[PDB]
Amino acid sequence: SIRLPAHLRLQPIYWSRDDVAQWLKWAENEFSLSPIDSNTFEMNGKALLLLTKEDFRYRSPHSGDVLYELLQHILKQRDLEAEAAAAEAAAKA
Amino acid sequence: ASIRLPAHLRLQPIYWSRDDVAQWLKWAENEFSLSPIDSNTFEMNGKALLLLTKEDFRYRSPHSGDELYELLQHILKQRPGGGGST
Amino acid sequence: GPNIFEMLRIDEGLRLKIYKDTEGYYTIGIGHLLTKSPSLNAAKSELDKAIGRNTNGVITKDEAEKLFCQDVDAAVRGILRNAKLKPVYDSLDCVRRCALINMVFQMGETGVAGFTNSLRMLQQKRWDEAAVNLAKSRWYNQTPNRAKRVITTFRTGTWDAYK
Ligand SMILES: [N+]
Repeated sequence: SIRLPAHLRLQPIYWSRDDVAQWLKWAENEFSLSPIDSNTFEMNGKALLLLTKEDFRYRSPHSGDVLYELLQHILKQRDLEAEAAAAEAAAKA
Repeated sequence: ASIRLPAHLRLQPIYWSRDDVAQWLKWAENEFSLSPIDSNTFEMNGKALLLLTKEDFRYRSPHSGDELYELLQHILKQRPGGGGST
Repeated sequence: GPNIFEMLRIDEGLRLKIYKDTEGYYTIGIGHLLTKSPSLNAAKSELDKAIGRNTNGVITKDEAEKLFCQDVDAAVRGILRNAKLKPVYDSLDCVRRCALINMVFQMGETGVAGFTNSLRMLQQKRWDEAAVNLAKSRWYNQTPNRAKRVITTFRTGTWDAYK
């Protein structure tokens, strides 16, 4: 299972630049990746989401694909939570 | 067959350290007569390894990547059950 | 929902532009009149005073909601000002309060107050008897569509006739 730090459990589009940086530090240790420099992703989450897998690979040759697929997994689980809260809000109202 | 299974690694890749991933590649190369795989092709643990797509395996290992992916899937099929990755 | 807005969105309906109801007079939003002059000349002028701005309308979806809510407020004030209606209304819970407002939107404060027997039966927590009573009225005959749901709401005390 993937358990994010509780402060990062928001949809990545709302991630600050700092949130992005904390995501990388967490991912590095969680996935035993080669050290990721702090300034490889100088952007907020809504910028991060515009990047392609190729972009991740150019920025992080060692871990880019892992970081990209991690993001896809995060996006997926948030999307599910969004439609679980959506179906229930319509169920009450 | 089938078996096709590492003897000194856990059969649950989610527990594999970065070192365990390197030994799995080393075992794989020998067991399957593959072209030599550089140890630093998957600088990551088993959790990270399970996030990669077949395409990502191929990018990291043009000669053996698809083989290694299907090998990883084979290991997950037997034994049960998860994980993975939620 | 279900709520008070949904009730009259089904019964009296929300239409946008100016339309004519089941009678002939002009109605905008949800059952708002309009409209003392026999033409679309002064039904076009009193709306400038009502909305706060101008022209024709054609009004926005949200302005009609405000318009509706101001009229619900007008209904409630009229009910509480009425000596024959207030004592009935004050004993009712909010689900059944909506039903009495529903009736006022249609036939008006003074029209509803004529249902003496049915109002007293609603006051004394006597739901089914008022439900059989209201069913045998002139209002029930004209539109059995709207009436069945208002009655069901009075009896059960729930929004079921809309869910
Ligand atoms: N994988």
